[PDB]
Amino acid sequence: APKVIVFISGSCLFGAISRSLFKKLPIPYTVVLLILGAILGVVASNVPLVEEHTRDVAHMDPHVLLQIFLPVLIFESAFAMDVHTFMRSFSQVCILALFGLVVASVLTAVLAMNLFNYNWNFSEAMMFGAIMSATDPVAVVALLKDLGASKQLGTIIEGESLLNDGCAIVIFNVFMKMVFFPQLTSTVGQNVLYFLQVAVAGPLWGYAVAKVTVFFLSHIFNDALVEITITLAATYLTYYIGDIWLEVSGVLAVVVLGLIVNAEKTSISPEVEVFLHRFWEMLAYLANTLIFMMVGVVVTQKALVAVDKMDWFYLIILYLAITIIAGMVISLFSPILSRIGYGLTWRNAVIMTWGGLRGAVGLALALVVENLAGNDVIGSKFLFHTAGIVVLTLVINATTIQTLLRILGMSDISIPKRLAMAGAVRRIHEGQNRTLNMLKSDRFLADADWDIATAACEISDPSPREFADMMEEARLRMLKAEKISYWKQFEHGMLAREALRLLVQHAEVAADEKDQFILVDDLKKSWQIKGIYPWLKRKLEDLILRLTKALIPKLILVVNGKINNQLSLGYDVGKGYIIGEEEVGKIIDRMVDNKKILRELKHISETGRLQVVKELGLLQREHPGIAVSVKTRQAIRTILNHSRETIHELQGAGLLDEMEAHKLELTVEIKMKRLMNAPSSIPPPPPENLLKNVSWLAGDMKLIDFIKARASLLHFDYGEVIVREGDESDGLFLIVSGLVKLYGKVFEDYLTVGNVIGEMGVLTKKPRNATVTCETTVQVYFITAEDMNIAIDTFTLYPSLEYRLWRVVAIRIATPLIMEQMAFQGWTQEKVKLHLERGYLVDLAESHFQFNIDATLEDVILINGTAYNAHTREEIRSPCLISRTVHKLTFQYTATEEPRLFVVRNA
Amino acid sequence: APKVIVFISGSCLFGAISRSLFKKLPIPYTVVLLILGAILGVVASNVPLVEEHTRDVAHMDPHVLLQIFLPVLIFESAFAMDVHTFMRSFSQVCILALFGLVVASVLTAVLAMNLFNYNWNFSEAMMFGAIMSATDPVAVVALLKDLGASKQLGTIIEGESLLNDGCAIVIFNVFMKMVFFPQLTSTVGQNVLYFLQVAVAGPLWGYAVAKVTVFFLSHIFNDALVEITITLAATYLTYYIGDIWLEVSGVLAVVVLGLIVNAEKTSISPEVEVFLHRFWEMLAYLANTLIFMMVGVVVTQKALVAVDKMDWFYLIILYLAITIIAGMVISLFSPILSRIGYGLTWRNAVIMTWGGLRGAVGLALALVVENLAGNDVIGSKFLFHTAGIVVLTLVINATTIQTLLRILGMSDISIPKRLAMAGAVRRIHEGQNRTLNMLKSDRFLADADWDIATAACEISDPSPREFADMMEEARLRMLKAEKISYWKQFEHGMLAREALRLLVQHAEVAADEKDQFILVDDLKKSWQIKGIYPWLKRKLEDLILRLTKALIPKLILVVNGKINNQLSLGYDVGKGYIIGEEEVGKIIDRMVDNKKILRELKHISETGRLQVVKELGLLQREHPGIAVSVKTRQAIRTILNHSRETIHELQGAGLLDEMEAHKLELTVEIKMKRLMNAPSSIPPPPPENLLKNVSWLAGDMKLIDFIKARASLLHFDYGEVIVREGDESDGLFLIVSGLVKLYGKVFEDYLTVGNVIGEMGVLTKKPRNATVTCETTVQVYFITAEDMNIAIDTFTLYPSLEYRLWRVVAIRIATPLIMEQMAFQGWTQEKVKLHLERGYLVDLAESHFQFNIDATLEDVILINGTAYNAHTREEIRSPCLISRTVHKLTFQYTATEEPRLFVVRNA
Repeated sequence: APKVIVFISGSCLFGAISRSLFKKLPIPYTVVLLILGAILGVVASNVPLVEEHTRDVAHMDPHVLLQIFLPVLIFESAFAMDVHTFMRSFSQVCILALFGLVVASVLTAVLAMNLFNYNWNFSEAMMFGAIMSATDPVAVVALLKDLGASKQLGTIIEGESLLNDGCAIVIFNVFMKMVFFPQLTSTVGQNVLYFLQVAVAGPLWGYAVAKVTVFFLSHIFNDALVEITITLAATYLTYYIGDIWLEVSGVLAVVVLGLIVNAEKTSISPEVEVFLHRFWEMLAYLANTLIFMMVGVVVTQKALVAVDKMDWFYLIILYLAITIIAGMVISLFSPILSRIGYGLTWRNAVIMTWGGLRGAVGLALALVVENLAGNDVIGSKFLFHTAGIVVLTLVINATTIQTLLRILGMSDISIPKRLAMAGAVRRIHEGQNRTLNMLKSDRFLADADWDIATAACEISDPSPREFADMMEEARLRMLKAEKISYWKQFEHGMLAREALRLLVQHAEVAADEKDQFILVDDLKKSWQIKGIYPWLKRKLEDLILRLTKALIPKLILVVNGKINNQLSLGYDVGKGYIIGEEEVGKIIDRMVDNKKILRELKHISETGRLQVVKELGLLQREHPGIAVSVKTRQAIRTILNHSRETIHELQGAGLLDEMEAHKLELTVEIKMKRLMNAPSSIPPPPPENLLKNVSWLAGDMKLIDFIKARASLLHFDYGEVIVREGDESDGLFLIVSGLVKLYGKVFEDYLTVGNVIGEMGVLTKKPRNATVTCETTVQVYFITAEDMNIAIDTFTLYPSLEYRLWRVVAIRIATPLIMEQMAFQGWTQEKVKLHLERGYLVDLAESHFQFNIDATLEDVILINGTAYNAHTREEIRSPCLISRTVHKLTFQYTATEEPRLFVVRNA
Repeated sequence: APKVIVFISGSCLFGAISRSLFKKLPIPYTVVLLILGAILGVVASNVPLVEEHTRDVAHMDPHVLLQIFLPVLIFESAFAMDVHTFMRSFSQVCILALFGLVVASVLTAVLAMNLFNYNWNFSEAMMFGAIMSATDPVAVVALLKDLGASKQLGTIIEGESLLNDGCAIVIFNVFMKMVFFPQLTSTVGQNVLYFLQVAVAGPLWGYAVAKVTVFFLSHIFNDALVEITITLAATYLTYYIGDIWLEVSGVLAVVVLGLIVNAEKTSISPEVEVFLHRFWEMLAYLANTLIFMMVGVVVTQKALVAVDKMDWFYLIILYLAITIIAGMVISLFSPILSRIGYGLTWRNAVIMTWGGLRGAVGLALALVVENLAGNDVIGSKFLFHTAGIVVLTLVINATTIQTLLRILGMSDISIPKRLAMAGAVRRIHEGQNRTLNMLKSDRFLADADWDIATAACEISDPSPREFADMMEEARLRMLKAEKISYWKQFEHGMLAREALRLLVQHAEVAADEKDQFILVDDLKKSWQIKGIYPWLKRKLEDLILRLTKALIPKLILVVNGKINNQLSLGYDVGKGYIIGEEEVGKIIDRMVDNKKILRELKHISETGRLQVVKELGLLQREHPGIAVSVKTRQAIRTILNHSRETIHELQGAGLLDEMEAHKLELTVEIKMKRLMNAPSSIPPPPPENLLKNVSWLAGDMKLIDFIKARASLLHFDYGEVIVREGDESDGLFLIVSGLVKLYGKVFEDYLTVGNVIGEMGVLTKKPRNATVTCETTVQVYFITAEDMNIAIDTFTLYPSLEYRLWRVVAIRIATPLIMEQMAFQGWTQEKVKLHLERGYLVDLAESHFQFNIDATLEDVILINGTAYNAHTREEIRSPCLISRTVHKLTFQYTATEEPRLFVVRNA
């Protein structure tokens, strides 16, 4: 009877002990596992009882490693990394990893044939070279996360290592079949059919199974067990069919399935995702520790008997050669990746050629060769060299990668993240100190030992020359302010993960730029990359065997989704840059003191803002329906994010527990899941629908009837001028289609479909502010001024039309004042807009044209009329913010400027 | 070659389909699984290919069910329930479940022997009864959670079902060995040794393994993989040794191990706990669905061939009989456990005798008997009757339990939980509406389709007669106010889960009481329980083979922990009642309008408060060191809870992401884990340690030296009077040991160690306010008033001694004023104290004896002196809260009452 319980339980215990002991040291814990296996091998060789309890797991069948261990390791490597970043980098990852592995394998094989004194064939040498080009990603990314360096390097290394592992597995299988089973014959047609099966139909089978699984899982809400069991059964069935089809080369199907499933954010709830990740992590951890123990035992028992000093010399030579050829291939193929438009730096390449740590895939393949060789010495040589190379890499490269990162300067921390962390932990410490001072004076806790409490309230704490000086300080100021603004926008819930990554990466790239602060052309490449052949295919299918007829409309949906996935990123990037520039425009005046410097800074910032807003406007013009769809998605996403923030704030006030927190977060996540299933092609609304969607027109059917019965459609062509400066306010416009340029006294702005021009001209009855000119063929809605006066005099409800118009223009006027006057550390544009939305407009007629100032209200803004105060005879003219010290506001009644105040109350 | 892939994959798919389809219906989804298995059995009987793909899993070895399925089901039943409540109910759960199951098994066996026409022995009948007396907890607790009834009933049902399952497994094993393997002989000594092995040494082995595992896991921080793998390997090794020892009756060891491990909140991380729970949930789910499929197949193929109408008649009779005998045994044994003190009600007794749903344990045992019987008809009869009873229970009892719950009136919701949910969802809706109004006027999102957004912002929405009328309304007001106050105290983070449960359960019990609102003795039974054997054992060991000498000090630690586990609950319960009573007393005055009624209510509430505070003080006097330890634990726990609340509030302001949220929450949880490992016996600190721990003395070593150089230690016996009303303030006291009663003009309070008497009489130099009398022999620290004046004149730093004394007495004075004036819905006592900690005493000598009023400061309290205002000639006398409308504060300089103001600002 085989005995396996003691070995596996002892391996679990040894893995735990070695994991805990060597966490602080930079050397990985797996070399300790190999050492323990070696000691156990000596003991089992010299003691028969330990041999009886060791040999059943130490020398297993090679099909255990080929059919159980290796698929688990490779699938966990695929399943434990980000998928969207891999998709964004695959165009270079594929070519780099595949051709680098091919050249490295061929060079190592040639070195084995011509330098090693063993009379090895070409197939044995190619098996040898495929074994020793198979890196380990998890150790490298653990080191990178521990050192806190850039994550783009981490995901690039992860993708390169996964492709290396897959190609090495395929090449090893192909040459093992030739070396150990020579009865099988090969022809050119059979070889090309085998390549077509392995490289094309395998991943296609995995893709199909993953798609069917995700389609089935979408129909299931709030069921973790069903999702977990269905995902695991689909994984097993994919592996099983691919296995009985392609032997060891059928791992690409489950690799593709893992990549597809890991990218799911709607059909699979986050708790299911974290359970599946921990499940596969534990399985791969067990396989790793078992493999290292048995390779230690077998190396000690068999390999070290038949080695000489020449084998050690060959080991050192091979260790030098693999690093040299890796550096050679990366240096040779770096210019080719540079010419394609997505290159890599020099420091990143230096880290890349050094972080090639070998792992358990090569050790498993060497164990397979050792089992299959039998009494031949080739298996012993394979195991000796593979174990030596693994030990040398884990001993040298793992310790020197942190040294190289420190020397090369990639270990620095980003300033906004450090500032946010420091502010959070200092706020935590101040709150804890306040709690301590509260507790020390308690009537009941007046007898405790306060030394323990004071020790336990501690956090882990995670001339033209001067002109050039101020201009470089201003450049640094814009860089850091843009960085913190983009971070705040992401934290509020505006920017997406990909959009935030692109924005901060471009900011880091452009920090060293001196000609321009932020180039609009890179952002243009970010959003103006549509028009790709999917769009032409969609047009062709629109202008265009019964199953083919049924399948034709089903590609329209998928190509619409493909266009949407890029339009959303482009819109997010452009909107984030616009909001960041608008936020930095306010704080840059207070801190920059040189008049000419701030003049040219404002000039370049303004012109960049006009270019990005114009480009976004024409981009919306080009693709209407997908634009409407992504705008709706963004609106509902922001609504859900603010609901989540409301839940968190209610938790922070001590009014709701984690049970109800999960209960309401589940409803929010369900709403998000049903949102992501919405159609991605909403047709553009008719102009009457947009007229019914005006902010100060909704809620009153008779108002919309009155407006639509007496409004006019006006069409304008290129270059037309609708209104000019100083003209009498003829009426209120509404841009319902096209782009329009509003410029004059000397500001500029570009307005699009859905905006209203002339609210202030109709309400306050002053002439036009600036000249409005044409850009495209614009259709607008026209309502005359006398029309609007009649409409104002008609409706007199509690939310009257005049009140709504004045509230809209009041928030519009008061947002810059509130933002500029209280631009503290943490006052963003959206926070100011929401705070003003919490306010209301005060009618002073009911208060006998007088107003008091309390302490509960936060802001009081004078927007129309002139404010007076008998106390010290204060006089304030609109538009201005009322000072905190004025306590009485008296107003006069005059027909030219009615007194209108906008106040904000607190909770 | 056996074929098992199609059957298991189809069972997974069928379980998913039946789970999703029958979620809304109250009938469980497992009857659909049995129906599908029956159809598959018919098809496989009539088609040879389906039989070939079915018979390998449909007819498995009985050792698969005995060694794999049943341990998994029983361990998951043990592992998936709260354990602390199981200890709190075990004293009745053990006797009720064990004796009820024994009587039910014997009655069912007698019914099988005498009524069924099958000539069955006594051992076969007892096997029958043990099979039919094994219930199922998961279905009934799912129904109870869906209907939202009380959770104590669910806990009782879970424990009763787990004991039923364990002892039914034991009885079935014992009688199966006699029925099917009669070569084994039995004697009295062998039987009693077998009982000693099964019932005593098995659970002891499980307890020992669980304790060693928890001790090993305590030494590992921030390692999920090591904890998960070590816990799972310990579970397997416990099961394996208990299995090879006691066959099927060795499941009690893993049941005990699961119960112990489920209690771990420090050594095992919450993420590890949720992973392990989901893991065992999935394993038990697979076992359940597989069992139901094979029981359907085998019932159709074999059982339904040898069944007549008499068998159906016997099935109905047995279904009536099992329910009748369950009701009979619960009604007979209800008075016995009612006389012990902890009884059960009538409605709960009616409900719990109906929720005896049979499940997969009895089905697995019937399948085992079917496999072992062979060609005999006894196995077919067992399977037929067990399947029929399972079907009848799942069809009748599961549908009628919700009807009985609705009729009996326990489906109601608690008022504070409903109010909290309603407030939270309405705040969410208001925030979403504000976000919608913000988005509809955006310059960029002015083209989206707003119907989708407006539809998607929706929440799931989860005469003496009149005198008696007002008194009953006042009783309802106290009940609701106490309930909401206890809930708020729990949510903030002082009340423990057990303490909150006890408090709300006693409130619900006492809601119908008319003699008293809350009985003090019912809580004395909650804190005064430690007059038991552990205290005397600790005393004996204190006043008291080398391993025995080393083990003697190690029982002191465990008995100290056992005392602490009850002292903490008592302190939490008493403190929660005290705080809730204070809050309701501060809030009941504005609500009640009858003067005599509120006078009597205040009198009775005050008397209750004095009794509970006196009892708590004497309890602290009884056990000093454990009391100091629990007070320190409570202080650090409150500090950590407020740090967690700070993290949540920072997230709710949109300044921190989930990654950094988990990063800092991990540090907080690590600090909590290292706090829970602290010693549970801190010796009482010396009196000088208390003298150096005063709130207005810390931070200045010279101050403590000056005080200690001229302080006096005063001893008093029972009945002594230290100060009386109207006496000149001789000095400042400090109670350093004992209890003291401060009563007079007509309030009354009880003070203990660590409190200071006479701060106001020294600071303001007015005579004493109330007479201070003695309760126990008190040691106090006395400092003369002249020495205090000298110390005041000596130290003149920025945080001067006079400033600290005035700040302490200022917060003490101003807490009731703020907590009474503006006690809205959501302002608790700790909230007022924490808000007041942010304030400061403002200095008017620097400000030329005049003070302005800002619009950002929240509270301004006049505490010393008289406040004046030339505007409208306002005059306010201390102590009073400054009205919101007063804008100017001017003060005069007079030696009798120096003007001291306490102001509060915001962030």
